[PDB]
Amino acid sequence: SKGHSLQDPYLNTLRKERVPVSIYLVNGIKLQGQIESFDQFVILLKNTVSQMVYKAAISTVVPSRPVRLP
Amino acid sequence: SLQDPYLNTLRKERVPVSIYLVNGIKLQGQIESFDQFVILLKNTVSQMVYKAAISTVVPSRPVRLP
Amino acid sequence: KGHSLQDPYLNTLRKERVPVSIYLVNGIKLQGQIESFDQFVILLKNTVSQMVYKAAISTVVPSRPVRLP
Amino acid sequence: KGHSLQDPYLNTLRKERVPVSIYLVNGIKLQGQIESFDQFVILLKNTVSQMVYKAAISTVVPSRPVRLPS
Amino acid sequence: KGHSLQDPYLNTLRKERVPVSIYLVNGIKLQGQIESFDQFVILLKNTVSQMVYKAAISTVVPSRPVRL
Amino acid sequence: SKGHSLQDPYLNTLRKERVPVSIYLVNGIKLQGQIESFDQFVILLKNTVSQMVYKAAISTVVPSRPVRLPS
Ligand SMILES: [Zn+2]
Ligand SMILES: [Zn+2]
Ligand SMILES: [Zn+2]
Ligand SMILES: [Zn+2]
Ligand SMILES: [Zn+2]
Ligand SMILES: [Zn+2]
Ligand SMILES: [Zn+2]
Ligand SMILES: [Zn+2]
Repeated sequence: SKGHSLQDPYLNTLRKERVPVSIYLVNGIKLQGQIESFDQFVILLKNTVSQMVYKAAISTVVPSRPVRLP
Repeated sequence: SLQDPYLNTLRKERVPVSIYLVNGIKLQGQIESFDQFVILLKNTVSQMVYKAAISTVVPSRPVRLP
Repeated sequence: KGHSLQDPYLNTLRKERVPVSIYLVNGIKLQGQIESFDQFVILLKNTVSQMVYKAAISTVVPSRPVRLP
Repeated sequence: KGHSLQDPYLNTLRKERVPVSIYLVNGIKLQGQIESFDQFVILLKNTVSQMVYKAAISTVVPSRPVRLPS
Repeated sequence: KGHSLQDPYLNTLRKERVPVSIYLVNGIKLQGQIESFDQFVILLKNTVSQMVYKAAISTVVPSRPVRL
Repeated sequence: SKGHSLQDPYLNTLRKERVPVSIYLVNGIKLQGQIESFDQFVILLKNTVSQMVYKAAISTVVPSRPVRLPS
């Protein structure tokens, strides 16, 4: 296992399938919404209010319903 | 990147944003300028922010990238 | 030299479905099984599955002895 | 855009011996003048001089406005 | 080089099987013996082996003095 | 402006002249001792006794007395 071989498809699936996710920050704050876009550094989280999240600040990404990866 | 168009949009359009630090602290103002590692946030006081200490950037209003 | 320990270790936990505790850098403790992982993240399965960034992990503690191949 | 903003800013602050406050990621506030810097550290001069790792800095806040050109 | 200090330091602790304290950036204190290590993690053996990410480590403190 | 052009001379100086220093960690903690050595990633802090410190965990290094740098 190497590179983003898991992260990319995982996030890309949450995105393509517009899955409601909770994103827990290292500082203990919880964000919620849908992944609109992402790259090596950040994730765009769309909600009542959209926002750009730095991945280096993310602890865990918890999908609201189970997700199967290709 | 997603980061560059995003921030440059906020800059160009002078969008009021809230930057939450990696320690919970919130900063408010406008993205005056930025490079790969820092952002200049202009308010009644202008200040340089290290991206590495940012958790999330939240625009006051919705924005769209071309 | 960076992978020679980490990957065999994570893979072994994965292959043998060993229950692990994953302590986060903010002091929170997660539990489950290592379903998959790459260079940057780990997929942890419990009743509720979740993706964990390695950069937020301090330590990984298996529920029982794990021998490296 | 690389250091295009960071170098000029820091170099300007150093050149003009501008008083600054440096807030660390842990909320701690340092104060004094930027005497020098490299890719990783800043030398902050005051009654006590000290070497600050950039990785530990949240924000750098000048005591007065600065003109952008290095 | 890249590791001219870190490697010999950790290797010596691994060889002499010296009991060490590993303080994490978040305060917590781990204890045991360095069983093995690579560039990014340390395997710390106590009641059972735990893998410690180097990025989360503040300081490594041996129970007794060590010569490089 | 590039590399450890400042970090190395400074750290090398503290080591050469065996200056007592305080090293404040990102978590607030404060370590004291003398810089015995360092490389790209860590600093060896000689006290009673020697402690390896990750640079990634350090916020600031404060010498006990003023320190001049070469040229
Ligand atoms: Zn890998
Ligand atoms: Zn990716
Ligand atoms: Zn860019
Ligand atoms: Zn627009
Ligand atoms: Zn086994
Ligand atoms: Zn090495
Ligand atoms: Zn530069
Ligand atoms: Zn160096």
